[PDB]
Amino acid sequence: ATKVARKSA
Amino acid sequence: GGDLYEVERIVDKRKNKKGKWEYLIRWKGYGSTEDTWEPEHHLLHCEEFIDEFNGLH
Ligand code: NI
Repeated sequence: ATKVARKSA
Repeated sequence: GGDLYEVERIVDKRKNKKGKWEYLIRWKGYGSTEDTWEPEHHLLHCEEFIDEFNGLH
């Protein structure tokens, strides 16, 4: 996967 | 160690206490108020956005 990221609280 | 969202660009970067990069992410479909600082390991192949921010082109 590219150009995505996990997002934090 | 989070849900995946599409990244639009990288707004800023900085070093954490352990000397590794963290990036301020602009999330596609969201405004500046929702930007978050994320460590490298949370970015999945965002090299293009990192290069754009550093000026490599
Ligand atoms: Ni993590």
